[PDB]
Amino acid sequence: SGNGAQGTKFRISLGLPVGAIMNCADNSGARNLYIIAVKGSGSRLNRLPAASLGDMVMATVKKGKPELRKKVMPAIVVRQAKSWRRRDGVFLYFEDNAGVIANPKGEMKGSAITGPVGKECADLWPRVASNSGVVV
Amino acid sequence: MKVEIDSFSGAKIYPGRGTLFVRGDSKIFRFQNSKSASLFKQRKNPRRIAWTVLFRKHHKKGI
Amino acid sequence: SHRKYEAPRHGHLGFLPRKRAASIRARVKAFPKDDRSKPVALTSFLGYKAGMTTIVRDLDRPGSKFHKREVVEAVTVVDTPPVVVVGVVGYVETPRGLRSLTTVWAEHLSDEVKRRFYKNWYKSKKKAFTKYSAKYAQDGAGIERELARIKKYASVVRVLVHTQIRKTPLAQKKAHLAEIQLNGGSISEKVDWAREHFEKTVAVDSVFEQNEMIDAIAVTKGHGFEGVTHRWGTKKLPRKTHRGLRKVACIGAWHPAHVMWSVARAGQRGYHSRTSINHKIYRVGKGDDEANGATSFDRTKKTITPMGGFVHYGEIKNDFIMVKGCIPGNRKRIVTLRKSLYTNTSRKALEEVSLKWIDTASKFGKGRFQTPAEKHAFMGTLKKDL
Amino acid sequence: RGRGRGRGRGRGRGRGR
RNA sequence: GCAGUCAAGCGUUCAUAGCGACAUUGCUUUUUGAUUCUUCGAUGUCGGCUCUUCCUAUCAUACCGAAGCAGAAUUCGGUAAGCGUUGGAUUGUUCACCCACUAAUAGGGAACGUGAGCUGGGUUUAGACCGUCGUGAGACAGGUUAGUUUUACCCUACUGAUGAAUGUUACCGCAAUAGUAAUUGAACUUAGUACGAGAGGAACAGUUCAUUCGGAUAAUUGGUUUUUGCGGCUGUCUGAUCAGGCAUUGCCGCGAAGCUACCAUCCGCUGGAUUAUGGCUGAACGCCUCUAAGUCAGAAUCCAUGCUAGAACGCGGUGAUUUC
RNA sequence: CUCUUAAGGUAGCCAAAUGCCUCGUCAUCUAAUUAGUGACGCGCAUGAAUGGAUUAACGAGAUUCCCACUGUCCCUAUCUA
RNA sequence: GUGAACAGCCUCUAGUUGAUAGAAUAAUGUAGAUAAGGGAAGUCGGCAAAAUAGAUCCGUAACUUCGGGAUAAGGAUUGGC
Repeated sequence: SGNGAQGTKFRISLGLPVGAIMNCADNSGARNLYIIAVKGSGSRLNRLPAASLGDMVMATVKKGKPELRKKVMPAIVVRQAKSWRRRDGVFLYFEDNAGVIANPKGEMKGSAITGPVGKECADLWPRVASNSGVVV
Repeated sequence: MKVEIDSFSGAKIYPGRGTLFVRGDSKIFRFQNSKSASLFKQRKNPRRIAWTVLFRKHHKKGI
Repeated sequence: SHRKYEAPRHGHLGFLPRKRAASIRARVKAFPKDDRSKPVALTSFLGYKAGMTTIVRDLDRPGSKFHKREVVEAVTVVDTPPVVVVGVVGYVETPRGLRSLTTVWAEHLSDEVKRRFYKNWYKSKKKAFTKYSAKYAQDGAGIERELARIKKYASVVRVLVHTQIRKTPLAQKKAHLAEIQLNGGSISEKVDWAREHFEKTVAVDSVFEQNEMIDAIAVTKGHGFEGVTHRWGTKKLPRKTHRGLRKVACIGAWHPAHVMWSVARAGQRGYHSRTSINHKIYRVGKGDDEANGATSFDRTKKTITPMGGFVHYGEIKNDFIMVKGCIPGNRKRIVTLRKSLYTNTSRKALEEVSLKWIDTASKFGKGRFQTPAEKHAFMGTLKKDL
Repeated sequence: RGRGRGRGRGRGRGRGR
């Protein structure tokens, strides 16, 4: 998160460390995002920085249009395959890992989101919820 | 609270029990335990598993 | 030279030595400070850890996202039968510390208390406290002269209580004796309160109440000899490591030519005395009232014991205390619940907790039913019953 | 004598230079 | 490598807000030399991994003092080692340079910490190639490729565990001493308020979470299957059905119990005394001055509260104490 | 032009196992590359049976990248003999 | 007998039941294994391990000494009656 987040996020179980490849959920032209860093992560020896649902990450584009590649850009994780526990008590998990390309402030590069969007990510990023059709 | 029903078997799901699966398009599944989730993951049909509620309705069990 | 990079210390150095406890009953090292204005009351209680279940309740926490929303929390169930006062003890102040002065016992002691004093009770003549009972055969001057000494001296007064082991499903048959400090005023009234309570039982609701933050004192579940990987959480060696990889590579430098006390070494894990604090009470149940597991929102007629009873423990038939969170020690272990030593006002306390549902499914597997009538309604009829 | 007790030839062990 | 002294000058004017020439006084053994004192009837050698502790010449965090400091942001200085100081591409590397996160990515010591702890990539035997040099054998602090890493069962230290003797035995306690722990950020509100021409733009109190660390726990979730618990499948064998043997646990699906996971949950206390410093009264020195006597407030500091162990030569209370 | 000399590196090839300087310069590969590859050549000290150059197939040879796969790892846990 | 098979596996004839035992199931080992999410971020280096695997049918590139490359790469099917 960091800047542009409207509130705090309860801890979601980490499933995406550095080096994970997740799908691209918006129509920015990218096909997948290669996560290289996680914003707001800690500093422990030998521990990889891991991401969760709603976290803001810095990622590159491996497949997609040639003008979106070979450059680092912020991304927001909207789907998670690792099961996490809500405070309601349900253990839920999606079918795959997906993310959307955003600016440092929080505005999305695209305009529409394919597939569902987690409820914790929609509350933290208002503009993600505006472009998301169905939530969980 | 609210008591949900299992999508695969059909048993009651009390709060805290079981897991929840979301398919890619929009669908939300609920399972009572890992036995129902593993059978669903193997693409098994609930109408052929003899202990499910959907099995009993089709084969005129109970009544 | 420097390490290569700075890393945090593995483990806590204040919990040393990690040796086996001297007894199965953990000691109460500290008691709440006395307030002379408050009435005479107990500071702690003794119970047995039954197990754990799940509670659904409304969260009342302004400024939070789950406000006016339901959450699930894990709670512990501790069976707390009423304890019986068997004696009092007085402590005078000395420049070397606190010193016991006079112990006065009750006239009649049950066989549970006498079981504690013998290791071969089946072979003994059961002669314990036989000549001491002759002190009550007179007018009572022998006990009163030992009781009037506690009013003059002995600025600290503690009471002797024991658990009713025969009211629990345990097959241990021997009471646990312990000292509980009395917190009130007017030291003379402390020994008058203890004198009236000889051979009398005090319940658990007279000491604790709803929404009270208490401390749990018990002995950790034992695990025997353990390696350094699990005892301290050190990093595992690579697969290429000869002569084993579940070890510590460097145990010290050349100088000083000794192994330091601050390095991680293998040894005994578990069976230590621990003191966990800030535990909120969720339910103060009764053993003489049915539908302990019922709630004003559930209304179904059911008690707190799960289907088939608690695993490795049995069924609850006495008063119980439900504590949110985890408690050190496993099931069937004697525990000591103690009131907080300070007034907490962090808004995590001071809230009134009202439950909505108590989970009572079987803990012997993936239970699907709460009550035996629910199993018969869902499954209809079977071959065995009909 | 045998395959053990190695001291002499070495890749990075004793008896170097 | 680091720190002073003097102050010609810079700094719009103004030496010391901050720098500062020409000179001069020291400190350090984390560089490299100089020396050859110890070791050649052997002290196993570079780097990395792993792990503990210590130093302050303080990168961040705490509290303050100055600025050519309006706010914001920053620089300099003081008390301070309590607590932290990362994930990667390249190179055997130390060193270094970039990508990125972060409150911050400070410098070092412990036989250039650490090979009966590991690894063997570098260097440094024997094989082989190239270039240059040599008539030649061969040479190269030149390049390249391949090359056995032995032993603890002894003593001490350390981690745990028993134990004789204090009339006997049993129960309940006291606390000498030793150890000790929590840490940091964000958001809401304060408030688009103080401040400022504008542009911009805080803080105290309060609330909600999170980072790292620690102690426990298994209700739930996940993992683990010799429950060989149930079912299924292949080959072969007991004439067939049934029921089973064997295939170094035959294989597959589910799988309680137990164990376990920031991959699950819970929890992690508040008083006193002080450093820097800011004050009060008030002399010395009729005045003036936080200091000289006295006294107040004051830091992640110290000591206690609390937490862990219980001296096996520290102690107290109490029960029972044998007749062939 | 010209020194010396028996004659002065031709065809090819290269920071290649051969380049001291050097982590050479440019391009490509990566978010980031002293690695790899493609080029540049006054090459300390490349070069023609000291064989030069190019090569399909072959290799328990020496290297770089990609896909798949995985407890190598994040971060360890459990079971059997 | 299974199968392409003198492979592995089970059985008949024949031959052995001989390797010091008993009791428990701590740590660390040797040997064999399984792991959610990520998929080489580990490491000098994909070391080790995992994945692929038989048969039938389809399909098969650059390059080449025209012989190869080739099981290239990449897909589908497999029981019983």
